[PDB]
Amino acid sequence: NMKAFLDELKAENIKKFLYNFTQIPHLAGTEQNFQLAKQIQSQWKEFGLDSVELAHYDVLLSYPNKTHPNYISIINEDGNEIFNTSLFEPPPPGYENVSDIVPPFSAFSPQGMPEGDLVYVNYARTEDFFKLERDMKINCSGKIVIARYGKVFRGNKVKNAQLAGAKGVILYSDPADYFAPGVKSYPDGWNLPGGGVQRGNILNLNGAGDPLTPGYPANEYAYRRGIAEAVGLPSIPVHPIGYYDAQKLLEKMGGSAPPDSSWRGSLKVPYNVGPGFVKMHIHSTNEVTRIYNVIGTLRGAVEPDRYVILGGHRDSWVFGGIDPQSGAAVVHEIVRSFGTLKKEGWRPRRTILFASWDAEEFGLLGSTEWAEENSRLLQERGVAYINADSSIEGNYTLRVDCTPLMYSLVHNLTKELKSPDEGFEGKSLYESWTKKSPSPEFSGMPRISKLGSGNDFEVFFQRLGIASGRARYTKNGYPLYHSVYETYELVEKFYDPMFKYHLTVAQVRGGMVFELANSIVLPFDCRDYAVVLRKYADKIYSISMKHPQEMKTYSVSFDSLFSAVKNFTEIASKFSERLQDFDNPIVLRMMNDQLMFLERAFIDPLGLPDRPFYRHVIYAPSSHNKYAGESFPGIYDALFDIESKVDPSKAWGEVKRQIYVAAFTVQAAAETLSEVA
Amino acid sequence: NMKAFLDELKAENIKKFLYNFTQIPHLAGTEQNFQLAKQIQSQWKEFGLDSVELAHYDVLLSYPNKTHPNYISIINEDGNEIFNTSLFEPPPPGYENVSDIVPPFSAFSPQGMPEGDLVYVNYARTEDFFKLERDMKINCSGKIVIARYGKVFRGNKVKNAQLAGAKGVILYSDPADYFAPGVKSYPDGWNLPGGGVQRGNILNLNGAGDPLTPGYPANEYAYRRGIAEAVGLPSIPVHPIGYYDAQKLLEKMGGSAPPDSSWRGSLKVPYNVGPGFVKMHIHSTNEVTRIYNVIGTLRGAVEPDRYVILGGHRDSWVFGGIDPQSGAAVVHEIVRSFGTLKKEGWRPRRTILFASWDAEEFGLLGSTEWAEENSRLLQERGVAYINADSSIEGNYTLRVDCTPLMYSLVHNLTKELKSPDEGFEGKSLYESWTKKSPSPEFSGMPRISKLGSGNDFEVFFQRLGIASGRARYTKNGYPLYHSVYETYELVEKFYDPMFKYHLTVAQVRGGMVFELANSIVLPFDCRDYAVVLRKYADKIYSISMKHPQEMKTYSVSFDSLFSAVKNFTEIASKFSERLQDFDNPIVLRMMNDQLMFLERAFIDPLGLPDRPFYRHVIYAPSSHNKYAGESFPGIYDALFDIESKVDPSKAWGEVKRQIYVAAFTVQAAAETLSEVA
Ligand SMILES: *[C@@H]1O[C@H](CO)[C@@H](O[C@@H]2O[C@H](CO)[C@@H](O[C@@H]3O[C@H](CO)[C@@H](O)[C@H](O)[C@@H]3O)[C@H](O)[C@H]2NC(C)=O)[C@H](O)[C@H]1NC(C)=O
Ligand SMILES: *[C@@H]1O[C@H](CO)[C@@H](O[C@@H]2O[C@H](CO)[C@@H](O[C@@H]3O[C@H](CO)[C@@H](O)[C@H](O)[C@@H]3O)[C@H](O)[C@H]2NC(C)=O)[C@H](O)[C@H]1NC(C)=O
Ligand SMILES: *[C@@H]1O[C@H](CO)[C@@H](O[C@@H]2O[C@H](CO)[C@@H](O)[C@H](O)[C@H]2NC(C)=O)[C@H](O)[C@H]1NC(C)=O
Ligand SMILES: *[C@@H]1O[C@H](CO)[C@@H](O[C@@H]2O[C@H](CO)[C@@H](O)[C@H](O)[C@H]2NC(C)=O)[C@H](O)[C@H]1NC(C)=O
Ligand SMILES: *[C@@H]1O[C@H](CO)[C@@H](O[C@@H]2O[C@H](CO)[C@@H](O)[C@H](O)[C@H]2NC(C)=O)[C@H](O)[C@H]1NC(C)=O
Ligand SMILES: *[C@@H]1O[C@H](CO)[C@@H](O[C@@H]2O[C@H](CO)[C@@H](O)[C@H](O)[C@H]2NC(C)=O)[C@H](O)[C@H]1NC(C)=O
Ligand SMILES: *[C@@H]1O[C@H](CO)[C@@H](O)[C@H](O)[C@H]1NC(C)=O
Ligand SMILES: *[C@@H]1O[C@H](CO)[C@@H](O)[C@H](O)[C@H]1NC(C)=O
Ligand SMILES: *[C@@H]1O[C@H](CO)[C@@H](O)[C@H](O)[C@H]1NC(C)=O
Ligand SMILES: *[C@@H]1O[C@H](CO)[C@@H](O)[C@H](O)[C@H]1NC(C)=O
Ligand SMILES: [Ca+2]
Ligand SMILES: [Ca+2]
Ligand SMILES: [Cl-]
Ligand SMILES: [Cl-]
Ligand SMILES: [Zn+2]
Ligand SMILES: [Zn+2]
Ligand SMILES: [Zn+2]
Ligand SMILES: [Zn+2]
Repeated sequence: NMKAFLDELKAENIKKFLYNFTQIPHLAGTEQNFQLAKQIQSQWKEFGLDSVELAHYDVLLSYPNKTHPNYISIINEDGNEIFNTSLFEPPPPGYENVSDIVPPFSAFSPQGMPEGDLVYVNYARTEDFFKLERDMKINCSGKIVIARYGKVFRGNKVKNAQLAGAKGVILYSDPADYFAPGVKSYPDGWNLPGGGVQRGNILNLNGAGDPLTPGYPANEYAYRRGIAEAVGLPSIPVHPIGYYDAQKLLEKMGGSAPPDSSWRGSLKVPYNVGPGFVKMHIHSTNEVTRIYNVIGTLRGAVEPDRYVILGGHRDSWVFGGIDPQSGAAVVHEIVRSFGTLKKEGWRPRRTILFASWDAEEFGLLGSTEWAEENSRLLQERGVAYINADSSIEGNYTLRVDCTPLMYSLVHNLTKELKSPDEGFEGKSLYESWTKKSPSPEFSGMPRISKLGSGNDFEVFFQRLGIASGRARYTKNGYPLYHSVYETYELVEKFYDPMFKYHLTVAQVRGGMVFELANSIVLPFDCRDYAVVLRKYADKIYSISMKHPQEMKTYSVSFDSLFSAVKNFTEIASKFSERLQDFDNPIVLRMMNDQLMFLERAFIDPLGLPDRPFYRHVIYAPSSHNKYAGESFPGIYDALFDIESKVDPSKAWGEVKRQIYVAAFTVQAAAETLSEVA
Repeated sequence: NMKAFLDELKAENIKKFLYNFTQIPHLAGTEQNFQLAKQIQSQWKEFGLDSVELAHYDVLLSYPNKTHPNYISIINEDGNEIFNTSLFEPPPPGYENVSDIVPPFSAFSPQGMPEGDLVYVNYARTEDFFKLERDMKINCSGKIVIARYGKVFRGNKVKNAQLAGAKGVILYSDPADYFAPGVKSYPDGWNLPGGGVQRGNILNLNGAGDPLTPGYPANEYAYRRGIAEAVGLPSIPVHPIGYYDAQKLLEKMGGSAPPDSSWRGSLKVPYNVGPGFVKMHIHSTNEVTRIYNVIGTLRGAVEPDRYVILGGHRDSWVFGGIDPQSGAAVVHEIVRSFGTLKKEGWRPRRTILFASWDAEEFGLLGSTEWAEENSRLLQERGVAYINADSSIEGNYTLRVDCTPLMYSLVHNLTKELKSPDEGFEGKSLYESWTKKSPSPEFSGMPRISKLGSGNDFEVFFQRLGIASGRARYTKNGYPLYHSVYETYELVEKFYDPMFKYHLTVAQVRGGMVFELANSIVLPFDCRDYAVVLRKYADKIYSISMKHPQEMKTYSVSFDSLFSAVKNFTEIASKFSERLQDFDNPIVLRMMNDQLMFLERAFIDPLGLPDRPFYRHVIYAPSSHNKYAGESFPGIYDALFDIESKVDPSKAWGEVKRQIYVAAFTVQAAAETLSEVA
């Protein structure tokens, strides 16, 4: 039983595994990450899994030239290089003989050497570009931003720079965003030093996976596009720097002043938007490189053709002390603990798949390619996907993002768990979590957020429509994210010395997987979807109601969507009444298939407009505001900035079309829960 | 049991129903076709079905103006109208007071009145246009074809006329194709009179359904495209005529002579290709019009969430004596006969749905819109679709088109059936059928053809991947197709006076539905798919091998596809070994779900290139040669006329890409039949 599974999970094992995974870099495509997969594969066999295989793919990765390094430069009238930005970050104490620490870089930047003049675009948001462009008539055709990391995914920032004429992008981490007041820089606290740099890719893949093989696995015989026709590649060069090097670049800045205090950071500098009072040197290659996923299987006893997936990435930028090895060490113990039960002759009712994804930091490629190869199995047999990236990004409370179908599983599960929090000894995890992080949407309940994008759950949820969730410990990003300073020491000393937060996360993830793989009726409550569908309908109605005149002229009705939502509510009601009153494997299967296929019902096979790989009509990143935008993304995007569009009847036509699509889809989902005949 | 079901089917009932359905026209969108649906709905209730509902949709139909009629004209230098083509066909004996016989027309032709000069393009094929264009340097920018009906679907002919610059299309039925030697015209034989005209739509929908709502059901709140953005509408006017009126138009024809005897018909005329030695008058409107499908349900006893569908259209051009009421009368008796068993307390193991589709003659709209609304139910619960259009187009033997998954069901089923043929009394239907129509592909077995397109099975098979078949009696089209002369009398006197062919077809369709709805293991044999996948791979390899040089230069390998096919063969083998050795409802369900989802595995969610609604990678009409082209249509189309392409490496790149897509898909389908964990 469940208590058995949980009591076998130990914090010391997690510590032991974390240390084991974090002593060298495990960058996607390198021999070191191959050896770590081989090790995971042995260990998962030893732990008891029925099978453990490597699944490999040949995907487009990106690396800096080991002999013509990347850097930015200040240049005078006569073309001399005054300031040079750092080539490496200062390694942390005791890691000076680290072999193969890849230097800071923006994965997938084209090579270039553009000269030109700075322009500070704040966070390089849509909002921020509407500030320069719309109000202050600033124009960047030929100019170079400079932008601070934060708020939005970094690929949107480069996309936004592209759209707006820019010819280079410089990315830096400002202390306002990544320097917690009152705590010391690493190694003496958990803050970002001035020499630290956030790595990361700057792709805009919109769920496509490997840029060369959209739709199909990058296997041994795959036909690859040319780099010219590739999906999501930037056209302008990009490089990240720490705040010491950004000081130098930003201090001599002139032109217009900042519009307000929200456009100024905490460096002792004017934060002058420019233009004028820079030369980039990049040099990174793209190359097809083999990646390795590890897939463990624990065959179910009664329903072996029904899959519950616990999955997380293994690849790191450098040591990945938090991101992802704090997740992977939790997955390792969970596997050990399941295999322990298995060894005592137990099996789960459904099959559990365990995955160690590769090349996640390069655009979710391991998970995506694997899903593309097995989409047929996943879509007819996939019960649920629990992600397992970073277990901690803080030590305050639990963060859960999941489909509404899993709200009660998560509420119930955490009432049976002991809080690890200071001043909540004896109290439950439900208790601490809901005291520390209450629901804004009412009432005496914890906040659970929407699943968005940008981790490995993406392909499962947003393309395939498999019910997904994630859980981790969070703050009230985290400063050392994607720098060399992200180490085991960072976690043992400053984040979780007992490893009690790690263990709590393991119990939430492990217990979710347990409940999903073992409970006789799937632990989904479709009435929860009904409740949020109403909220989301109200929300989107409100955004439209900021244009009352246009709604009258073009006859923009939301009646169909509210009608669909009401029907969903009634049918889901009648359906849960039936789920309680019934005995008989076939009736059981049928009702579970209905529960399982419900999330699937929200997938439109045509996808969203210009994003064929985002097929979920309810959730699914907005094309503009990515995780930051709203649900019913098709309607939200049709409405976004609609007052600016040239042909209003055409633009309002498309709002109506998206109302239709959403209403139809909600009604169709509902009807999967009607009696079957 | 089955013999019970079959013995209850009676020929007299079929006769009785056919007469009942054929006394007035039942054109899509008219009150008469509404009343016929209401009647079917009552009767299906009376017969015993658990439910029978109307499902309606508002779709784009097309009608001639009842007061400004359509016609073609010959015109002199001074603009006078010498020859006028007929306004109606001469009604058959006893039907002179037929109310609301719609006159001959080409459904969905735009209105126009173009003047210009004839050009005879034979059957207006791709092949035939390569004759004029490539060899004889004939050029039609501004000219009017004239073309004979035959060989290809009539919409391809108008598409081909469009592509080639033409400004009108005239369609006529030549006696060479529609006049069987030695038999008299209707009413004294079954031949086409000179006054008879083939109606039909000329859409190129490529599976889209309602031209205004591609992807989504045309329901009460649907957003409709503008006619300008509509899918598959022709741009040039089109009108059909009988051969008496075509004589007049073709006799004064000059310019170049016919290239051979395959370009000349059997009218006493030169068959001069033109140009020169005509004015069209059209006038038809398009309008959104309500259609009504009738859906009957016979709830299954053990697996009510698994659907077997028997479906056929009800709408006719005029009386529909063969097309479709000879099908629908068979469906009616089948339903009666199932409901009879039901009334004696029996139920099928799986649910059976019975459908009377509407607006099929207007581009498969009833079936398609219904499938678009219920795609989610169909794709997870759909076992099989048996079509039920025209039961007879001849009286020689059985024609069966079906997925390879149904070969053995059909072989087995016909060995248990009595042949209705002259000189085969006592012998089985398998016996007559295979003597009369042997397999070319070896050996002592009957020919079974590929399912193509152009009837209501299309959306189920080609878009949704639901295993489908059809069966009918055929000749060694049929002359009166889509004319007013297609009557009950045509069938009772000349085609099937006993109604013994009708009854044989009812037993084949009914017994297929019976076996599929009742057998404990689904009656699919996946090894049959393995066999034809090899044939299809060999075939497509051969077409490519006509370009050996280019295969060397661009490294065009079919290794991946043969490898995929071999794996399919091995896995399907191992899978049938398991299907025989096993006991336990859950294991039964699982193995059936594997069998059921196998056809589904051949669906690519991205569709074929520029045809998003044809998603089956194996079958599925070619973009060029439609039912006439080959399997692996994506590869076939990439290769078609490839020597003419401007950029050979780009064109050969796309052949390779389609090899990849096909190989991947075959491998992925196979793997659904591997052990599940
Ligand atoms: C939510 O569920 C209800 C069913 O409880 C759906 O109501 C349906 O609404 C349409 C009108 O929007 C009705 O259409 C009407 O059909 C009659 C013939 O039946 C026709 O003569 C009228 O002109 C009209 O077109 C439909 O029958 C009605 N069904 C009911 C009330 O039982 C509603 O559409 C559902 N919402 C969505 C978004 O699907
Ligand atoms: C049909 O099934 C067979 C399996 O029986 C598939 O064979 C597989 O073929 C590829 C090469 O095309 C092998 O890849 C190799 O992997 C090794 C590591 O395992 C690597 O070091 C090599 O460089 C190479 O990339 C694969 O392992 C092999 N599996 C076998 C023989 O067991 C074949 O691909 C299937 N056909 C299709 C179209 O899927
Ligand atoms: C992480 O732990 C594993 C195993 O617990 C270590 O791998 C083993 O190392 C010993 C000593 O070299 C060998 O006997 C085995 O060959 C290894 N087993 C494997 C690879 O599965 C591994 O070295 C540890 N890593 C670190 C850096 O401490
Ligand atoms: C979470 O727990 C609640 C309360 O225990 C469960 O809801 C009850 O479920 C039982 C068992 O089927 C019913 O008999 C009760 O009537 C339910 N009570 C309420 C308040 O609804 C709920 O099923 C659990 N959710 C899960 C496991 O998904
Ligand atoms: C086809 O058969 C049906 C019923 O067997 C006939 O419909 C019935 O006609 C009688 C006489 O008008 C009425 O009592 C009923 O109202 C009808 N029932 C219905 C519509 O379900 C129908 O008229 C026949 N059609 C023809 C042309 O013979
Ligand atoms: C069609 O009939 C053949 C021959 O009767 C069936 O094949 C046999 O099926 C039985 C029953 O499971 C097996 O024990 C035999 O070994 C099979 N014989 C052969 C020659 O394969 C076949 O299953 C039937 N096909 C259907 C109903 O789909
Ligand atoms: C920056 O790098 C270049 C290339 O090595 C060099 O010429 C230049 O002087 C450098 N600047 C400094 C301060 O070293
Ligand atoms: C861990 O816990 C203490 C308790 O408040 C807190 O002060 C400290 O900020 C936490 N560490 C991190 C990295 O957030
Ligand atoms: C053809 O129809 C037009 C329109 O009614 C008429 O003017 C013309 O003379 C007709 N030709 C004949 C032969 O009646
Ligand atoms: C029906 O049967 C006879 C037998 O050969 C044949 O001569 C006649 O052509 C058939 N009728 C039709 C319409 O094919
Ligand atoms: Ca791919
Ligand atoms: Ca439609
Ligand atoms: Cl996570
Ligand atoms: Cl048919
Ligand atoms: Zn991560
Ligand atoms: Zn990361
Ligand atoms: Zn028909
Ligand atoms: Zn027809």
